[PDB]
Amino acid sequence: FPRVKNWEVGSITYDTLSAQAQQDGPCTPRRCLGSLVFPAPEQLLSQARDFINQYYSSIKRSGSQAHEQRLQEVEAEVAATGTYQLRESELVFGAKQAWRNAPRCVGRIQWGKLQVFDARDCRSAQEMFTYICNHIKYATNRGNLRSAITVFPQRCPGRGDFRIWNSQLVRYAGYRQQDGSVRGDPANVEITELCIQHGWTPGNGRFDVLPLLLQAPDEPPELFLLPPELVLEVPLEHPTLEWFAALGLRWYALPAVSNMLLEIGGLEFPAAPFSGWYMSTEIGTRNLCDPHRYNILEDVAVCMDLDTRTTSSLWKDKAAVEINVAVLHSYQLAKVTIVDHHAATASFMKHLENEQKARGGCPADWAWIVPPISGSLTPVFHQEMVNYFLSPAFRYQPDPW
Amino acid sequence: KFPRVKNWEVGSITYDTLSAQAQQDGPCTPRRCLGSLVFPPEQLLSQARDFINQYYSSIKRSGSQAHEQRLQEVEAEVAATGTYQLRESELVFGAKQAWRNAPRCVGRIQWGKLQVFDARDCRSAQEMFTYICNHIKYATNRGNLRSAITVFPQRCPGRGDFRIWNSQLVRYAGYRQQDGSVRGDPANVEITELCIQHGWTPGNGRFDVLPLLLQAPDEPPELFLLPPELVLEVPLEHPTLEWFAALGLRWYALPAVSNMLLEIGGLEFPAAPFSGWYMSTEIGTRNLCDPHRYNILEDVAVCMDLDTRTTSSLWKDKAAVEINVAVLHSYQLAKVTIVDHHAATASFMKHLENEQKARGGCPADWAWIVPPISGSLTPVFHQEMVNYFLSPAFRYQPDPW
Ligand code: HEM
Ligand code: HEM
Ligand SMILES: Cc1cc(N)nc(CCCN2CCC(F)(F)CC2)c1
Ligand SMILES: Cc1cc(N)nc(CCCN2CCC(F)(F)CC2)c1
Ligand SMILES: C[C@H](O)[C@H](O)[C@H]1CNc2nc(N)[nH]c(=O)c2N1
Ligand SMILES: C[C@H](O)[C@H](O)[C@H]1CNc2nc(N)[nH]c(=O)c2N1
Ligand SMILES: [Cl-]
Ligand SMILES: [Cl-]
Ligand SMILES: [Gd]
Ligand SMILES: [Gd]
Ligand SMILES: [Gd]
Ligand SMILES: [Zn+2]
Repeated sequence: FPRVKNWEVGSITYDTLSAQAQQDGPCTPRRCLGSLVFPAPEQLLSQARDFINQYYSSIKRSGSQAHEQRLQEVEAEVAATGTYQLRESELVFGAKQAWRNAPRCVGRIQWGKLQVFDARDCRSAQEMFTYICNHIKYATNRGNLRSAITVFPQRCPGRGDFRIWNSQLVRYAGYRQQDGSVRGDPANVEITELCIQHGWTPGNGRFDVLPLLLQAPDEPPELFLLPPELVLEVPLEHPTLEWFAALGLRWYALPAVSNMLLEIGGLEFPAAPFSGWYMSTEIGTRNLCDPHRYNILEDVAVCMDLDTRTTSSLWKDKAAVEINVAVLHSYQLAKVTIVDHHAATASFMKHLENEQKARGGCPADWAWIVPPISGSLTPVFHQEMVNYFLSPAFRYQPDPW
Repeated sequence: KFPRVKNWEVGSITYDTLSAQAQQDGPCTPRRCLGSLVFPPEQLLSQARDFINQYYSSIKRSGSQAHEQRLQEVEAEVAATGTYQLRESELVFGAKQAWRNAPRCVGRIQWGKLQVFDARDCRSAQEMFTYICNHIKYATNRGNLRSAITVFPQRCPGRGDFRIWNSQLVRYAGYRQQDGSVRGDPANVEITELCIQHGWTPGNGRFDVLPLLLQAPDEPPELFLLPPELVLEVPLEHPTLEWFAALGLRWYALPAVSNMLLEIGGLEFPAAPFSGWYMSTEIGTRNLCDPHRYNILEDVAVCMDLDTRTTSSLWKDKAAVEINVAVLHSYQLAKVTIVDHHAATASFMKHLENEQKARGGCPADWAWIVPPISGSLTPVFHQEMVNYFLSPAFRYQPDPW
């Protein structure tokens, strides 16, 4: 069992949970690939058997009558149909475990507080849209954000998948330009071209909210415009730099990942969007300052009168700190939930302590947990971590096009 | 079987073919990644053949007379004596290769410019001290720092080893109190207690340079006071915060690592101190701001009148940036070589590109190359990396007690 040290306090623990890691990751004793972003009834049964045992452990009925009955039931359903169906409470527990098991999420202190919307009876792309609008409405909640997931029908033999082609429910268009550049968010060029190709009349702003491309089984995707009043946004201003409002910057309130696959007990839900609330560095450091995103860093530094001709002036660091200040201030002013990287990493440390007690460890991807500014100023920098895959899980999947 | 490696800022793809050589298998398995953990008889001929083969390929002289001749002599020496001695140029070439192979070193663009002092004919702690003293004054060079390594005698069976008991040649004292807490550097409270225990009269200050504990084989160590005119230090002041000088902070000029074991061609040199120059985050972010180091962060924030009452004022980030500015400014005004983390990481990206052509890859430890502040503002953050062990190498080793 791996020995794990916290270097700020000196404390030492052993990750016994890691020995139960089912699926394999990309590293070998030859080489570590930790920094890479993207590294049969019999196997369905054993996956399902393990999830069911997990579920009956959580409700304190391990080995009970109801426990054996459900195993027997699942094997009989897989025999007669090649698949099986989750009970509603198994689905709720499975969605919470998937979040709990997500190594790259620093927000997991919250994992038990998750609203699960059961959309498995969903019948079309049009009904899919209504479920999604209600998800956004519930989760936004006028700025007091609530964590939620909506679960659409599972992958099953004989029919195609429900898919949300958008990587998030709320995304800004990215328009390739006259002179080869991008207007808007360069991360979203591909889906933007798909929306236009599928009938959308583009705008030409930098913060144009994209429509949804929704795929019902064995159907082309269908375009759905989001109602403007369902998309809460936050104009960005700085508490002391008044010229900052003149940049015209904005971000949206709700982070809602919609392109990941939810796997529970061998069943696969390729459409199961989920949302929480932002950590300020995602917006201020990554989305605004990444050279391949909005890339505003030098424009802000010039405005601040910083000496941008030498790196040793630390102009990049100084400009990025004020951009993050502006994000926090703007979301607090608008009364939209947001967490700063110090509060979030501090709460993640409590999660590791709760999880060491509860499960004997906790899967964590160090490079993703440590924030992209001020890393060693946060307690997670000084914490060794063990990264591995547990199921139930959120998995990546290829884009449907 | 050749890891695909992407850079996310540009979109470029490379393949690390060099990874196919990895010797000392690392800590990761397909089941769990341990990339974030700090510290995770005639086999000698195998590593000797391989190193000699390395040497001759690097001089474009493989498979030609001088190559075969050197192969037989190492055979004859190990057959007769059970070990072998390295030719001068081989020792020079191996020291540079060990630097070049260090996955945690961001400064390897400099790997080809290294001064090797051959101290293999040494005997006793008095000879070490004059060797170490020659290194220090050469490397310091009145602040125009020059990378250097001094190679003390190799290890042989039956007889003890040369060891420098200090982790660095310049370290500051750490003294406990009437209450456990430490005045000075808490990273060195152990070796401070050993220095006091071995006859040294401790100071009171927060920046007292410790004496050296040098150990010749099979003999107890001996304390050595370092010549004060040879320990070049830099008082810390800020360009515009006139009170920063009053905090009385200093750091020394020469980062000289004296606890790592140099290993070339199966031979092991437990005393081989190497040095270069500091990246400024090492001093200003880790040494001065780490909670378990000098921990000065809040004291600077109080002086800057920052609001330490809520983490979302980003007061830690602001004070950290200004501490780093003061380090760069102070070293520049003292005319002592230093490199900021933007300049350093940009040169490392160049080093990666050089090494892709020269060797088809580069072992790099992402969590150690990315700087501890402003990580995603530097290019290395957006570069996927592959970590693995090549030989020759610098390796960690147990404390000599
Ligand atoms: C409640 C507030 C939450 C916070 C503050 C938070 C925080 C974060 C952050 C900072 C990341 C890294 C994202 C990136 O750099 O792209 C992340 C990733 C992730 N989060 Fe959370 N999260 C929250 C809610 C949730 C919820 C409700 C779920 C699922 C039910 C979830 C599941 C995940 C997953 C699967 C990832 C991995 C994304 C990827 O690998 O690309 N999170 N989270
Ligand atoms: C000349 C300029 C140099 C710069 C800017 C530089 C920079 C760095 C930095 C920032 C680290 C991280 C260490 C830490 O965070 O504690 C490091 C590690 C390391 N460097 Fe370099 N270094 C330089 C010279 C050298 C030289 C001359 C050697 C050997 C001949 C070397 C070998 C190593 C090794 C073995 C490590 C790993 C240290 C450890 O694991 O604690 N470096 N370097
Ligand atoms: C729920 C949630 C909360 C939060 N605060 N932040 C996020 C950002 C996730 C971004 N992540 C990028 C890669 C991907 F697209 F593949 C999957 C999503 C999500
Ligand atoms: C050569 C060099 C250059 C540089 N710029 N910085 C360093 C810092 C290395 C610090 N490292 C700490 C852990 C250890 F003690 F084990 C070994 C030394 C070294
Ligand atoms: C290549 C590198 O792994 C990549 O840039 C990662 C690093 N860590 C990250 N961490 C988070 N939270 N989000 C990210 O997108 C990334 N990107
Ligand atoms: C636990 C974690 O691996 C540890 O704090 C590491 C992270 N990255 C680092 N990177 C460098 N350069 N130096 C360090 O000491 C560390 N510490
Ligand atoms: Cl985002
Ligand atoms: Cl140091
Ligand atoms: Gd102002
Ligand atoms: Gd402008
Ligand atoms: Gd004052
Ligand atoms: Zn690994």
